[PDB]
Amino acid sequence: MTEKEKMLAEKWYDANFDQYLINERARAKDICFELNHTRPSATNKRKELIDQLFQTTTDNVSISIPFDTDYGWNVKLGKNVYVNTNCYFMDGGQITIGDNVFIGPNCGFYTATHPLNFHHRNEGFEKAGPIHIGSNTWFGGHVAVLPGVTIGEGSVIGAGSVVTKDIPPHSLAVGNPCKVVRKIDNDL
Amino acid sequence: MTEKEKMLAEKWYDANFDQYLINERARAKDICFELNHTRPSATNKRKELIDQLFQTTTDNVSISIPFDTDYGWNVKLGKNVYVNTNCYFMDGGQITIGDNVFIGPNCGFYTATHPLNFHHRNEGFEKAGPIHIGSNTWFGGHVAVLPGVTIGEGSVIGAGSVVTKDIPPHSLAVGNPCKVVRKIDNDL
Amino acid sequence: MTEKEKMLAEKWYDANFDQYLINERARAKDICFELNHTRPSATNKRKELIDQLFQTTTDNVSISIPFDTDYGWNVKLGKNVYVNTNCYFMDGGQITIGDNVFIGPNCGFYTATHPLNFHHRNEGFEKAGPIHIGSNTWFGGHVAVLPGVTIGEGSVIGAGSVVTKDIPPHSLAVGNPCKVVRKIDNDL
Ligand SMILES: CC(C)(COP(=O)(O)OP(=O)(O)OC[C@H]1O[C@@H](n2cnc3c(N)ncnc32)[C@H](O)[C@@H]1OP(=O)(O)O)[C@@H](O)C(=O)NCCC(=O)NCCS
Ligand SMILES: CC(C)(COP(=O)(O)OP(=O)(O)OC[C@H]1O[C@@H](n2cnc3c(N)ncnc32)[C@H](O)[C@@H]1OP(=O)(O)O)[C@@H](O)C(=O)NCCC(=O)NCCS
Ligand SMILES: CC(C)(COP(=O)(O)OP(=O)(O)OC[C@H]1O[C@@H](n2cnc3c(N)ncnc32)[C@H](O)[C@@H]1OP(=O)(O)O)[C@@H](O)C(=O)NCCC(=O)NCCS
Repeated sequence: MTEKEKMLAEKWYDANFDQYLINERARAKDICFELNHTRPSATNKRKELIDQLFQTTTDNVSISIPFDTDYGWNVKLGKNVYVNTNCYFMDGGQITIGDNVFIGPNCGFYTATHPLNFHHRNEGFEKAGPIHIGSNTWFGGHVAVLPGVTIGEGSVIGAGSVVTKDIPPHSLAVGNPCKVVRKIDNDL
Repeated sequence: MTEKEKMLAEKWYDANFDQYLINERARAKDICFELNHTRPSATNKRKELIDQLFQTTTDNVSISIPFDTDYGWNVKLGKNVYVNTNCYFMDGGQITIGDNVFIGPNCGFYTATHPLNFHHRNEGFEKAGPIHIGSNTWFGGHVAVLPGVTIGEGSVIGAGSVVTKDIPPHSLAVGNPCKVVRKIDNDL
Repeated sequence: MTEKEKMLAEKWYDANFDQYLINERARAKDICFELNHTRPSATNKRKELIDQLFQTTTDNVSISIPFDTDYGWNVKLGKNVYVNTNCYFMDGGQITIGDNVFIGPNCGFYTATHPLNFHHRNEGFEKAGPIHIGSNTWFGGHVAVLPGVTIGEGSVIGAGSVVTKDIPPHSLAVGNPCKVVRKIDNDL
């Protein structure tokens, strides 16, 4: 397998020294830079950049600057997704975001693990753990979501949370580590 | 009431689809953008932008870039307020900052709540909870202050704190959630 | 002593009103601004700026934008140091970083303490507590490292950690406050 295929199959891959992945990260980063230096009221320019970054035709995806991602094409987005300032979608592992998602400022969605053993880590290896973000969710600011985590549909993550484990749907969860506090009444 | 008046009166308001608030947020964001792209040594330009953003004549308010706010005019500032890099004053609810305030880097002052019910939330409703920051205070970096929180005068908030409840004056408080650790001797 | 010499000797110094330190912070902040506004693929320009900022000839030090530091020359770097987006090396106290160091996004390395007494603090005084970062270390994103803290070689700091005390070598440590969870097998 290529190191890309490895990455996408949840296997250890050489994130650092693989030329194809290096170049793909460089593509995303230069688009992020342009976007981060595009005036917020330049609506069409920003939409075009966002669509180029994510390699998709977004439907009411609003990204406040600055924004960062590793690949861009490995973030799959629903409609009506509001991302406030200073978020980072580190998407070596796929980041799936549903519809009607409110993301607070300074949130990081982190799919990259490195080996704990420094000898393996220094050789460039990573393993990507996909993140799935349910539809109809809200994240407060300053949240980190760690590799492999799924947040169920209808759930609310409190500001400052570090989400180390999956959160069931219809749940209010807060803290470091993030723990479910109570169920949310999502009735019509 | 207009949605603005609702916002300012602590009532549920349509933050997302109200044109007047949309345009007011767009005003602030374009000023922030200009300020964030103004060389740090361009003293006068930065002061003029800051005064335009906050709609006031500031006295020794120093804002390190980047900075963000939603309205700008809903942040009321004392003199001698030092705001380090990457702070966000999300001021739908008023944010009152006293004199001689030191704000560390990456601090978020968050006044916005959304409904927990995703049906109400997806309709664009928010409720703003004012933040009051006492005079003679110090915030470490990476702090988040949540809606409705008052930090008393003379108090110190430790780096990484998530401040969910009011902090009494003359207090050292740290943690997630932030809790008072001890009293501070602020004697002359 | 000059206030610089005081700063570097772990004594209370006037950080705010000393002209020489003010001008040194202005040098670093204008280099950061240029760097933060240099296209990520402008490899040689970014290296020249990084070497100017740190006043050294770096060996495979890669800094993702944006980046911030107070002095630049008070950060001493090994080789193979990877710094992801939105870090702040607040280096009034020396920040020593070893070889083969992976630093996650939105990490703050904070050497500045202010007096707790608001009277002394408002007079501009600080005391700098050096940070030492071991070789062969990995920091997840959203980590704050507080003044005086040493992280031993071969150690891993989990995302969201607030590191208030020294962490021994060969350790996995996480949390707010950060606590050692287990030893890491770093064997060849
Ligand atoms: C969780 C949240 C939604 C508030 O929920 P809440 O249940 O009304 O808050 P409560 O008063 O019930 O707090 C319940 C307990 O949980 C704690 N708590 C609430 N939010 C917390 C958080 N984010 N982190 C840690 N603890 C938290 C409170 O300290 C409280 O402690 P107690 O056991 O002494 O009562 C809060 O994070 C919030 O407002 N988040 C969004 C803020 C924000 O980021 N806005 C910007 C994005 S729009
Ligand atoms: C709170 C602070 C001032 C340290 O204060 P301190 O007087 O050293 O407090 P202590 O170390 O006596 O605190 C006692 C306990 O609180 C804990 N603690 C201290 N700061 C903490 C924080 N920020 N978060 C969580 N726990 C903290 C310590 O781990 C200590 O644990 P113990 O039970 O093992 O003793 C620290 O947050 C700080 O320096 N903040 C500013 C650093 C910074 O952000 N600088 C950049 C902006 S200038
Ligand atoms: C700790 C970390 C490094 C991985 O370690 P890990 O082996 O999953 O941790 P463990 O499972 O041994 O730890 C056991 C406990 O620690 C908790 N934990 C793990 N990471 C944590 C974190 N960052 N903060 C708080 N708690 C954490 C778990 O909830 C678990 O609880 P339990 O034992 O009660 O179930 C995690 O932060 C991580 O994935 N870090 C990198 C993520 C990142 O930032 N990537 C971007 C930069 S590449």
